[PDB]
Amino acid sequence: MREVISIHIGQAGIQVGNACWELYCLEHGIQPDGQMPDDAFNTFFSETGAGKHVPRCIFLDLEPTVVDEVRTGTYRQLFHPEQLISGKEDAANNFARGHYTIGKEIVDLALDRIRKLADNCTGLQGFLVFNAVGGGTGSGLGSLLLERLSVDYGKKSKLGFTVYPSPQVSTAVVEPYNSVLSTHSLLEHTDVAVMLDNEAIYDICRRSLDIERPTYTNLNRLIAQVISSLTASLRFDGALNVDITEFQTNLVPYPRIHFMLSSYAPIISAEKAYHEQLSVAEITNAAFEPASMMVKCDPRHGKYMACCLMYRGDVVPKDVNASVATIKTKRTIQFVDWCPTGFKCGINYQPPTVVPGGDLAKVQRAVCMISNSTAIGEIFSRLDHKFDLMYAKRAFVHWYVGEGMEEGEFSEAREDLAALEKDFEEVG
Amino acid sequence: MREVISIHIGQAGIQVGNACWELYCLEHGIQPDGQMPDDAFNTFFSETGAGKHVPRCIFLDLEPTVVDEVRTGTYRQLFHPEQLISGKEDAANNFARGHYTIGKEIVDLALDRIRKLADNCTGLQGFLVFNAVGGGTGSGLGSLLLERLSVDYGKKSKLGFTVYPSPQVSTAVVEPYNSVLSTHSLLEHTDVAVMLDNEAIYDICRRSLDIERPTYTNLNRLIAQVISSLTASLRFDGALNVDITEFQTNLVPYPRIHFMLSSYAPIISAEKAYHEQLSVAEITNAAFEPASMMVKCDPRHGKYMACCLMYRGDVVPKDVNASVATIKTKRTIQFVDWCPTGFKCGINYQPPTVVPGGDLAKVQRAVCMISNSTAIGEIFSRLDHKFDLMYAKRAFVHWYVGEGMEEGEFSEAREDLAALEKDFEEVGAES
Amino acid sequence: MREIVHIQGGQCGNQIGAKFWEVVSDEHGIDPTGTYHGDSDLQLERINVYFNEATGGRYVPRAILMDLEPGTMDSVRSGPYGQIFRPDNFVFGQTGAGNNWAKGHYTEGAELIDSVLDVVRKEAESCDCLQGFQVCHSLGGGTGSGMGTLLISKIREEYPDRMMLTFSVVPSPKVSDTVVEPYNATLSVHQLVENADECMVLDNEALYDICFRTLKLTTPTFGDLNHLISAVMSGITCCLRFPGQLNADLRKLAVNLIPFPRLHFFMVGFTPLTSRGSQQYRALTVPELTQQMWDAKNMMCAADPRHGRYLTASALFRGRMSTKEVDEQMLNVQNKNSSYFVEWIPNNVKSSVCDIPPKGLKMSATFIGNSTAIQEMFKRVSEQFTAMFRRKAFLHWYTGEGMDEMEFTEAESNMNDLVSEYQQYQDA
Amino acid sequence: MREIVHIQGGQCGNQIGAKFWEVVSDEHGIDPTGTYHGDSDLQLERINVYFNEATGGRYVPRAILMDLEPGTMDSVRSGPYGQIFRPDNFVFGQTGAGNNWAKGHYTEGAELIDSVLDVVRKEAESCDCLQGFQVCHSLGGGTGSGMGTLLISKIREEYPDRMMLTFSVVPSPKVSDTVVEPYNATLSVHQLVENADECMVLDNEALYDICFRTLKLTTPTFGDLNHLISAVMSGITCCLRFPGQLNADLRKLAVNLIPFPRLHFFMVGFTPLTSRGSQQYRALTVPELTQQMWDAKNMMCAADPRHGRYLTASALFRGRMSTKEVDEQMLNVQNKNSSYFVEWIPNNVKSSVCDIPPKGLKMSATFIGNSTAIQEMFKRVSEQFTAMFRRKAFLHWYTGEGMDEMEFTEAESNMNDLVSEYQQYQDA
Amino acid sequence: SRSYPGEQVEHAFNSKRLKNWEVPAVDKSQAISTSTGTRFGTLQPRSGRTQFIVDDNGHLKSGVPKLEKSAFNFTQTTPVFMDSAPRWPKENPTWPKNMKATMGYKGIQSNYLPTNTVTLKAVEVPGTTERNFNF
Amino acid sequence: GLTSNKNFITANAVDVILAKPGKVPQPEFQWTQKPDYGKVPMYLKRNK
Ligand SMILES: Nc1nc2c(ncn2[C@@H]2O[C@H](COP(=O)(O)OP(=O)(O)OP(=O)(O)O)[C@@H](O)[C@H]2O)c(=O)[nH]1
Ligand SMILES: Nc1nc2c(ncn2[C@@H]2O[C@H](COP(=O)(O)OP(=O)(O)OP(=O)(O)O)[C@@H](O)[C@H]2O)c(=O)[nH]1
Ligand SMILES: Nc1nc2c(ncn2[C@@H]2O[C@H](COP(=O)(O)OP(=O)(O)O)[C@@H](O)[C@H]2O)c(=O)[nH]1
Ligand SMILES: Nc1nc2c(ncn2[C@@H]2O[C@H](COP(=O)(O)OP(=O)(O)O)[C@@H](O)[C@H]2O)c(=O)[nH]1
Ligand SMILES: [Mg+2]
Ligand SMILES: [Mg+2]
Repeated sequence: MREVISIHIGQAGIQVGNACWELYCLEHGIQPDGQMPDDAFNTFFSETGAGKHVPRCIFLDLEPTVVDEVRTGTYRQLFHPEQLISGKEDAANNFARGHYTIGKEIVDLALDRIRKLADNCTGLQGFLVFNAVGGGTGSGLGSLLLERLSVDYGKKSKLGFTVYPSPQVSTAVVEPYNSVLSTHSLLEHTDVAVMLDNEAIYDICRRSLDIERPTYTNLNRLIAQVISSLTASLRFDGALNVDITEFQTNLVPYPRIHFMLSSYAPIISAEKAYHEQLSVAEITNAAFEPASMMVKCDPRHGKYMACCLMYRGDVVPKDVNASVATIKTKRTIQFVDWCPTGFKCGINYQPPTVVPGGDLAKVQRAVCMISNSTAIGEIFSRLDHKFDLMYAKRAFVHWYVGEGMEEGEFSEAREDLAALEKDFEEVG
Repeated sequence: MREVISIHIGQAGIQVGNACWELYCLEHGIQPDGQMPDDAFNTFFSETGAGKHVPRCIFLDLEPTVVDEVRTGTYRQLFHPEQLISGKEDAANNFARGHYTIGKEIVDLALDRIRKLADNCTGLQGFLVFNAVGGGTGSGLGSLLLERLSVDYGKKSKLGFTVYPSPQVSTAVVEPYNSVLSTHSLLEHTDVAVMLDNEAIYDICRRSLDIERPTYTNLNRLIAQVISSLTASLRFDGALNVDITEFQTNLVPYPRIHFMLSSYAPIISAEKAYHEQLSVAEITNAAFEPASMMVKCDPRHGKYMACCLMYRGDVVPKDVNASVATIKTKRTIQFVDWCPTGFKCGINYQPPTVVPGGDLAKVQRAVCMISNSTAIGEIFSRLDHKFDLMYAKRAFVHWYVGEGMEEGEFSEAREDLAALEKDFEEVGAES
Repeated sequence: MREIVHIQGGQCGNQIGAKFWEVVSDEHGIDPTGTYHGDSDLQLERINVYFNEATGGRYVPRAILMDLEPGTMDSVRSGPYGQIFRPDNFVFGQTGAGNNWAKGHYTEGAELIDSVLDVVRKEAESCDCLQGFQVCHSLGGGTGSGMGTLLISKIREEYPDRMMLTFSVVPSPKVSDTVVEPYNATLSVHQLVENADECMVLDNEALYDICFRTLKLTTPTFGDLNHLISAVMSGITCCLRFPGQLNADLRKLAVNLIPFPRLHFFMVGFTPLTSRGSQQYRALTVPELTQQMWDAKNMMCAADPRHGRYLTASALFRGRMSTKEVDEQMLNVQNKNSSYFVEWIPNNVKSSVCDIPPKGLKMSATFIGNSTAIQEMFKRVSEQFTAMFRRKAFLHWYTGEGMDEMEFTEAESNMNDLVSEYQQYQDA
Repeated sequence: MREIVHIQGGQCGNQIGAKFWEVVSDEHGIDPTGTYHGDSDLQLERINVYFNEATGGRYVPRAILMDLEPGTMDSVRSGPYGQIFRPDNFVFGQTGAGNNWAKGHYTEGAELIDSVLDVVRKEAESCDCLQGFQVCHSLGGGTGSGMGTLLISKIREEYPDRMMLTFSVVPSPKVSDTVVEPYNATLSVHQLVENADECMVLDNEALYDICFRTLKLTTPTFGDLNHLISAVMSGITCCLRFPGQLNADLRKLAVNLIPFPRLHFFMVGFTPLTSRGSQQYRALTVPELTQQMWDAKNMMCAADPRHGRYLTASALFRGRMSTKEVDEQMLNVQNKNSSYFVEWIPNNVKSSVCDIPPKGLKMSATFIGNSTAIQEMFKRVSEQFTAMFRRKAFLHWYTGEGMDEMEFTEAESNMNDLVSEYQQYQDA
Repeated sequence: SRSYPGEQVEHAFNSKRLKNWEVPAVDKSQAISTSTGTRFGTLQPRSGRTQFIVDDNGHLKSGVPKLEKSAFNFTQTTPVFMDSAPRWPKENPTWPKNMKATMGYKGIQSNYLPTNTVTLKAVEVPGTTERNFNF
Repeated sequence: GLTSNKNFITANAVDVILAKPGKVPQPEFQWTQKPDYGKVPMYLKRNK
């Protein structure tokens, strides 16, 4: 009844889709063979007339080399085969091919799947978009897919958990280009867009979890922990139940500013749990810790326009109000004047779940923080520098203008960042 | 009392009649040897003095090479051999041969057999005509048969399921001529026509059944399913019974516009069935989906004028009503203004039957949607443009003029088709 | 029903008929004693298209062997399958034709035709519904060409409604077996334009390449080329003899191919043909067949399709195959090579199929194409004719038979008109 | 999906093509008989990138062997893995090429071309979705340089969308197999600039050093060098053939590499390479690989990158490894040795990885880098060319084939504008 | 087609409660002249003499003000609301594009049988026709 | 020598600036908008 639709685009979108959908199948006792040995699974599934629970997700991509693994992996009986969409060839780290050449003959094929995937929902909250900004399929198909959604749904809430090009660590040379073009395309079409970088989560894996051989399957396991902690109120009881509609309202001051930060606490090894107590005050303190941010942005250079908190486990409301009061007494944290408020809160009586073979520790308190800081103008600016740096010689452009783009879409997409940059200062 | 007569002309006619009758015998428990181990078979069969159920069909053709396969097959004890009608020589993909030269020798025996077949009938509902437009026999001989049937009965109702010449996939080169000729000939005589295309059904078999190499028999299985769904209400109980006259009246708005599309849902594989739920709302959405149309027409290039739906199995009228209301509220479905109404719905308690060694999956709900849209203007334009491109040079015309025709028949047919497409334009235009 | 009577005129005619009736006989499992010894009943259902039941269960062909110089008929009476023919269907003349079109058409022909026609009628009324005639020729000689055409122009009046086929072996400048070929060619062609419904033109050139390149044969003897010609003649009448999910009798193959009453010159090719070395690298699929049959190397005539534009084409597949795979291959061709097909014919290929492959294979195909490159066969001949007739060499061998000279201009003009018919419809 | 097709032009191309297919065939575990006798299902998953099914489960390569002097096509037919090619895909000529670019590109090329294009299309249609072509040249001789580029300048007009590589072996500055070698180079370079998307340059000299310094080999045979070239050609398509936590198709590797359509001259290096002595002292870690590949010794072309400035680079790793370690390593390189990298490209590396190493190893790597030191090569050949061309030495050989003198100046100046593009873009 | 207000049962007939979140088509209800102009208002009465504007076969008989090219929904004006899904006889990344066919030419033309391979020549003599086909 | 002495930087910039955007897939042509959709064609007159 409290239903959502989860979309995964590109390789990253699918590489996290394996993580999250391994979590939920575990969080509701769902065997990988569909069935299990109500109103709980109905948020992410569809109990057919006899036994089996089909997930209400859609894995969209162009390279066959990832979706076939899912078709041969253990989670192959799960997905309706028509949901897993895969093409012949990919966009090849090029925004045009994902936006003008290849994307245009598969969107409607995805829409027919999304169409029939929205009707079986009796109460819809909103779409969840997992994106990979910096590639061709994620940045190209994604932006093209959202506009087709905005004309088809318009008012519905579309969230974006868009992984973002890291400052130093980078596995691409053209990723400044297809990132800029992505934002100006999603800026007017996503309702709210969370950000997160692969490097910022690498250090989390270094300091806290103390894993020195980290891989992507060590990061995607950290993202599923966020959303499981974000959509607990949709499927689990607990005081201060909070849905998605009430999430964008008290968090997005202007129609432009919807780029936000994320955090999580605690994040500890299996053994230091036997060295700690994890009081609720300690958690929310470490939640505001810049070192616990999932983006390589520094909040201590800017001010907070809003905050959102999702607690979980053994938490009672007096201490949330007691400890938040303390953080508002601290001075390292600032708030822009025109929001004396700023703390939407949430509780859940279902502690986070642990995965066999995972790296987290069994705990009973946790916090997933989401904030809209004005310091997010710094990570924004570098993309405007490297774009402007390469665009002066117009290197690599003969590829974009070779696949159905012209010079307009470059300056067009470049000014909006300038317009958005001043917007991040007009609020000060 | 609820009895119909079936006519399978040309090759594809009997090719699909074989599937329809393997369906009906299995559905009613009739062994291939005529008899089984009332009012349920009487729609399609006739009981002799003891046990034998002979079908009330006719298989008409000009090539012995297929009627003899039928005569030698396992389905040889069924038919009165006088029903299986064959000729010494074929029409050779030539409308003139099928109409003027060859078919006029066996129309006499076809008509007297139809007379003897309709005599035993008490209450006759109508004539089903399974035809394949594009081949000389099919086209010309069906035109001749329909003219004779209209002058004989007139008051009876003729449905014609016409496998239509396809846009690109085509096993012929002259068929743009005989398609126009057959249309101009039968238009005044058929009471309703259901169009369906090999390309569209190929695409359906590809995308739904996961079969990649259908040898003209999967298409026939699908057509058999469609007719079984369409004629259920004649021989099976259920709320909202619907018969042939009710079917044609609220569906044919003008004397000219009587060609209509078709669809079916669900149509899936034995594993997607077992891994899906197929509620009635999903079924109706899939039926009204364009990618389920059995013809190569896109309904989003036009506006509906009426629709007919036949639900089968575990279906409830409130759910039917709610799904139709949802379809109406939807924005991608258009309707020509002068029909605020537009849906004739019927229900049957009998779920669709499955065949041994088949390819569909056992389901409990199914829908056969039949709509009359103003988008078949596009297929008429295609056919007319192809006829034009060819007849601009008088290509192949010597065959038609030698086999007993003249030139004026091409101009009459082309002007009739131009008028028909102008009709399909105007009657849809709104004030 | 649809009986067929078969003529074999000339040495070549009497020689390829020996293979044809050996190929078909094996296909219907009849010993050289005429007794049936097959396995299935599909050999008995339509046997009456070629044979006549006799006493004791003998099946005797509906053949007619006409030739001067009986020195060839003791060869067919010597071969393994030489005992099956009715000895009264053996019209031979004690004298010869000396490689002269005139005497094979005026002096000696006119002395056998009175008898030959009593043979052809004895087995034209033995049929309930006669389908048509078919002949085999060699346009170079005098017996095959002369008596060949003289026999034809007699059939065209006694049976104008029925259909006449012609497997003419056109001469070629590369294999100059004799000298007076061009005279014997045109004088025969002038008889084929008016008195023939279809005319497949085959050449010893392309009959040699397939043996040297495709079949990689070491010593291609005429006993091996006849194994190639006899293949297509059996590949034609499959739908007449055997069932098929899409049959195609002899007449509908004409109307679907010849738009204007003159262009009855076709071009053939059989598939599949492999070496004994490549049976190891080959797959038995339809796409393999549909590539070899369209390959311009297989065309049994030495006219290159890459210079003309296909008016129409055909394909007679055999074997229990899938019809969708053949309906789209013949479709994918025209879409790609759009220039090599005329535009005032939208879909210019006809496709047949039979469920009964040859006696040894599981899948086989046969091709017929009506291209505008067939003029090249007529350009070369009309050149050598006008080179010598301009000087009137060797002519006293034709006039001495009563012939006039005006028959040498009509026979050439009627060609040069036919050569231009094939160029109007070639828009380059 | 992602089908390739592989060309082998010339003696070298027909001799290193032997080794390439002896590496892949082992990688997918197919016996010299052709039949597959591997272990896992990972072989049969993406076999269709390089092979075609045949009866009885046998895979033949989609290679094309073109070369004059059939005296080499007996060697490949007699090599261990020679019985796997199709006998059709052997286009030879009984005439020699004479180490003359003219006749290889003007006379003897011109008649073999169509006989090769008839072949390439017979396996350009066999593909489901063609990825692109790839060639193995040798810019010294006449077969690889004359028929090589002439084949390219034909492939480019029938398949311009697709993507063609070039593993061109270039002439050597100190080693001179032949005397005319400078001419056959420049006149061939002038073809690669306009009809090649990517072109790696290999020289036998760096192949000799790596064979003497790293491998410490006593007798480097030609069959040993090609074990290096065939090692990197197989190292490109590891993402095409096997899963990987960061896969990279071939197309996305080019766009991230060439900023402008002309600077497609790359530089390769394979790792790890070690004697049978140092296999005792070496550790199989990622910092070992990235140290050896960035060295100025693995550069299989004899140009020193410390004289130029890397525009971009790449790395294709294989073996279950940590995806962070491979990112922080490549991150350090740009920061420590920050002078050899350009300024207007912020992040100028790309990093892929595949879960499947080579058959006999556990971890490997592969390097591609588009430097500006590559202009030292084109300087060397442009000194020897303008030396002997100034006096028309050995010129009567080229002009006898219909060539002229402008065909030299064009090809020379087209190397001068090219050698400055690499210079003006190299701002120290 | 229009949607006339079913007054007491007008609730539970919005698109939402019918599980349709796709920006409902409201013109089918707004073309009507209801009192409040919305789904819940009652409509208006008429005199009801009901003239004709059309002869027997459609084809608006007089100069009735009509919109041309309706009932067609042309491509140049089809908002992204309306859109088609391509079907099989058409290339697309989802279904496989099976193999195609081309014609491969005869070979290198000669005076003997055409061959694919080029051979040496004993008598070069520029511009002369001498071969040894027999080997 | 014939050195060009042109600024390849500016040349490539101008080429990228003034270039055709590329190839986009055209929409499937509609037959409802065929010019003769309503009326009888011309050549039929001369055929009569
Ligand atoms: N958190 C996380 N990020 C990933 C993962 N895999 C790749 N990324 C990052 O996603 C970005 C590119 O990923 P892709 O999905 O391949 O890009 P794309 O949209 O598919 O574009 P194409 O590769 O051209 O098809 C890079 O920045 C990666 O670092 C993963 O497994 N987890
Ligand atoms: N759905 C379906 N279509 C078929 C089948 N067989 C043939 N068709 C189509 O019917 C058309 C030809 O009709 P035919 O009946 O074979 O020709 P005809 O009417 O008998 O005329 P003649 O061949 O001259 O005797 C072709 O377009 C076929 O694609 C079948 O078994 N199923
Ligand atoms: N394919 C084929 N052609 C033949 C054969 N025998 C002769 N030909 C050709 O027949 C031509 C001469 O005609 P021929 O039949 O020998 O003398 P005719 O009796 O006057 O017609 C020559 O071009 C021969 O090459 C044969 O057995 N097979
Ligand atoms: N790596 C490698 N290089 C070779 C080999 N054989 C020849 N080369 C080089 O190829 C160059 C000449 O080209 P070649 O292929 O031999 O003659 P071509 O057919 O006319 O091109 C010479 O510089 C040889 O050194 C080989 O087997 N391996
Ligand atoms: Mg990607
Ligand atoms: Mg027929």
